[PDB]
Amino acid sequence: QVQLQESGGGLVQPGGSLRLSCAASGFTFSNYKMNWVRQAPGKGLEWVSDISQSGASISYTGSVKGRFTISRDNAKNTLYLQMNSLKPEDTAVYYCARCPAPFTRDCFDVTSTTYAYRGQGTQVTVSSH
Amino acid sequence: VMTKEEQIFLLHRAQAQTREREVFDRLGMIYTVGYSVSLASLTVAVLILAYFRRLHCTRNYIHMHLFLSFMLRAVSIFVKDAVLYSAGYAGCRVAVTFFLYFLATNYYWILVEGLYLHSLIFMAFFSEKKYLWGFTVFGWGLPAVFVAVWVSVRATLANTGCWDLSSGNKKWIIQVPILASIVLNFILFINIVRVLATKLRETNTRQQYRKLLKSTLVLMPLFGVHYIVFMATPYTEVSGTLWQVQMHYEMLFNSFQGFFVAIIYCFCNGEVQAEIKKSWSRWTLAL
Amino acid sequence: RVAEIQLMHQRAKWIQDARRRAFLHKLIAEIH
Amino acid sequence: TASIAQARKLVEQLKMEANIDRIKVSKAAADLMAYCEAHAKEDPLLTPVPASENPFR
Amino acid sequence: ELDQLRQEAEQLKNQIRDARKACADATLSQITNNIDPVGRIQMRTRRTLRGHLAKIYAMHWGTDSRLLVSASQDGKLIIWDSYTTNKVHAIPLRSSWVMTCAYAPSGNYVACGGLDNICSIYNLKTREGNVRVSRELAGHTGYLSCCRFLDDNQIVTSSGDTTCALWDIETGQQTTTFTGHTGDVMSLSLAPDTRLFVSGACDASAKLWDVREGMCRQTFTGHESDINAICFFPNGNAFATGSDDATCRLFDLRADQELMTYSHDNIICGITSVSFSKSGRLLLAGYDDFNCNVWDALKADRAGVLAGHDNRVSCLGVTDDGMAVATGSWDSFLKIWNGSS
Amino acid sequence: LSAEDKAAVERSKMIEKQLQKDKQVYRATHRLLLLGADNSGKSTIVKQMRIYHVTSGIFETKFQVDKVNFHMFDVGAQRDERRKWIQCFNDVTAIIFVVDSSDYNRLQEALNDFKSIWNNRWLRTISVILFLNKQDLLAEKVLAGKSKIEDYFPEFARYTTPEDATPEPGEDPRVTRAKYFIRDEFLRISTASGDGRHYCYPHFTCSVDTENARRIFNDCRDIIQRMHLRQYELL
Repeated sequence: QVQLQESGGGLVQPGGSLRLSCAASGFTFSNYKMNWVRQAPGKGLEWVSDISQSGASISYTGSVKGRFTISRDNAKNTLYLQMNSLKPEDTAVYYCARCPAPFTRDCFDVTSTTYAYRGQGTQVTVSSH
Repeated sequence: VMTKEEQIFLLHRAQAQTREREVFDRLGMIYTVGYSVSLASLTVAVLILAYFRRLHCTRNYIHMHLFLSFMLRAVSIFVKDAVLYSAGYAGCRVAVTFFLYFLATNYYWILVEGLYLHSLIFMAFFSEKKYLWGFTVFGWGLPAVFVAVWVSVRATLANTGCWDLSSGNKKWIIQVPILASIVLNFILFINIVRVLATKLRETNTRQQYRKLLKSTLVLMPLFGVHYIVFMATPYTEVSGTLWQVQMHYEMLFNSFQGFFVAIIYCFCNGEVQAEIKKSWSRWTLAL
Repeated sequence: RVAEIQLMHQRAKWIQDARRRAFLHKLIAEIH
Repeated sequence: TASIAQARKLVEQLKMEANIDRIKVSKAAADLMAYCEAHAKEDPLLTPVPASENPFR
Repeated sequence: ELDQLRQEAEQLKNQIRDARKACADATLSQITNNIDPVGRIQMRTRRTLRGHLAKIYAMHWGTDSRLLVSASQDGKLIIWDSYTTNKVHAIPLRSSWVMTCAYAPSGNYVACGGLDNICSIYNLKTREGNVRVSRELAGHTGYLSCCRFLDDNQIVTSSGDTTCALWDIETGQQTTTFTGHTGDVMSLSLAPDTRLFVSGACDASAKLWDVREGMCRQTFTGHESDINAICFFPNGNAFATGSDDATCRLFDLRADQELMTYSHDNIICGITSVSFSKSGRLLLAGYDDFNCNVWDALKADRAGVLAGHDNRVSCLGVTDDGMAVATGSWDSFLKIWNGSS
Repeated sequence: LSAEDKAAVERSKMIEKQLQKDKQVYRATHRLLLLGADNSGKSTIVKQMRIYHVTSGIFETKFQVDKVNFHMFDVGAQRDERRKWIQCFNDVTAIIFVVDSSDYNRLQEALNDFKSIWNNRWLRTISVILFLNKQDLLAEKVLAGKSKIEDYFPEFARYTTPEDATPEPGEDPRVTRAKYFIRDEFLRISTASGDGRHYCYPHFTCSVDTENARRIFNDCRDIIQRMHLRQYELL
């Protein structure tokens, strides 16, 4: 069964650093493109960044370009998202999404409301106390 | 002129009592070789096109008709060469009539190719393709008319000796309709290139120009551009640089036009190559 | 100008002229 | 929201699926093999029929 | 509250996995090594059904193995006489985006549906002899992906709204509703006794449902991508599923786990249709690489290759008597393949 | 030949001629697929093109331009997931993708949707008629100055107006700069892949002008021309 386990999150001071880890099982990690999708409170799912099978092509959205780093380890089947210089608006539930078909470049509906091939996600809240 | 000098010369006398043939043979040899190669390539192309049902299309139907016209022209030229070289026999006139008819059909089928392309680019917008049937009437029916009338004129005006010898301006009954196909189609070619360039200008980069050059080259044999090189030339003696260059150009290019078209539009066609590769793969796997 | 038809007419005229010249040369051989 | 109801329904479905009389995989594989062997002679695709009885001449 | 429910569900899934591992003493490949291999199967085309204006999306065989119904995305539903290649019927469709078609076991009704979300059922034995829209079924909020007749009065239809429904023809209402899939349901397969049916969705899972009751019985998650086709085994105790992961999987209703996996390194394209012959020894699967592969159900090897379609194979069917195999494709041509001795 | 077989052959011939007439009708008509987000003005465009003419699942609108019939199909009651049914539109004449130019926050979602449509395996041979809808709203938002595109897209800071731009004579330079930035953002994705097998036609639509359908007609013509140019290998 396809399942993704996310770790990393919680309260983080603004301007700090954080790391999100995704563990994949039940499928060949090396044959699918990986995406990160965040859902802010009061808003819908939005695409953040994506990395291909071999990591040759890496893309980010406009809001996080130059700030987040996405990497993958095929041997460990682990997806890493290093976020630095966080903002209060960046608080959201983060999920990892998999391409519906292998050897496919277009992630057609990885941002769907009830997309099956995604993990439970983790809360990332950027607040100052 | 002819061997009727006997009458006048003998009557008057009793009352008072190699380079040219070498050039002709060289031209005959070169155009025979070119037309034989073109005929072989075009019959191979016809067999290939008729083999695969995927290739069956209106464009390929027009291409098949053009190839058949070229093959018939080559066969008629060979038959005329056999009959005339090495006398008002009926078969002798029939061979020349068939040669002229097949030449006219080849020219008008080149014109039909040009007209079909122009209609596809300008006139065939969101419409049916029934006009192909009309093109068939244009392909064979129209050349058969003005030639046959000419034959009737040739049967009613002089009817002396073989018809391969000019007997005034009656040959223009056949030449003038052909020359128009030489001119008008050429104009269409230019127009196509223009809009082709526009298409490139609408898609973009210097490489576009390069593509246009290629888009010109493969377009040249189909439209018969080389004719316009020597279309406007009056009668000339069998000697001189102009006549020799004109013959060595026209005969060679006309002989090799069918070969070039068969290579470009059938042998080098992407769909035909893909079909050949698929058929070869299926045959190898099955065997 | 159609090259094929022009060449055919020129060759027919050349054949007729060659026949006439051959007859003239055969006759002038006996006459001269 | 309906997340709690959906989770409860999923748990109930998993409980229903857990209480089933499962059997050994070897027995199922043997049954499939026996079924394939028994009807092997009745499969025209597996054993081609002569063209005389074939309606696709 | 949600966390406790999720933990309980995870514990139940782990218990089910442990039970499946415990009951999996041996695999099919281990004990099928002693059977004679089928060998290189060769088939030839006997008929070529042409006349569709656009791509063929689905087809279904009748119980007589002579009349076959095919649907094209140009708005046409053609019923052909397979033996004599004649077109028995040509029904125009109000919606031109039909994705599936079904032939009634009695042959008096033909059903179709698609992006219009309406199941249109047409008669073939009218008093005047002209076909017309007998009934229209509405209620699905997603595209109609598959439909199959159980009798002349009830029809099972799967839609893209992750829902299946048993409809009554006489009343035109959903008699039964089957829910539980998270992804769009792509196909369904009726059991020989028609009491149960299996449905595959885009969530890499297949579910077994009781027609008379209406709850899911068994769930399978062997595949890693969307399941595009599913077909019941002839004995009714197993089924096969094809997915976009270029791998077919055989699941047993008793073992409750995958038994055999069919895949190859040279195959990387998706799987569109799957069907078993009468014996169940051969599994025919259509692929996106313009050819169909026939695999040995026990040996899991490429027994045969059928390469006679210009475009991707969209549908495949096997007659009840198993005399020939019909394969549709997007190249508007329906090829009938048969073997020769 | 048997009498029953002869009758079957006769009815088959009748069905064949009916199918020939149906094919003649079908070839003349051109099928188009309408796509866009909820905020996009798809409904207004459909209503205008219906009134001017020059549960449900899918909606069909038939309009005639220069004696050419076009059937535009709009997605009705369907789920958010669309990776499966979109394959049904692999042979449509064109895809009219309408984008709300005044939605900055959801502009990235529109870009991702356009990229997915362009890079789809079964949609590689289908051209897209891109409509940047709601130009007046975008102009008003730019003139207001409360919201800046630089926050959503930092690269807009270094962006410059193309030399080939042809703005309206009475148009604010910032408005045309922003609209051409959006157009170039779409065109970069469009030219990122395709290898010339299909093309994109960006247009600026006000959701009320009557010329839009005409534009589509023109675009269709171009596609047809290019299709023929792809048959002769001239491109």
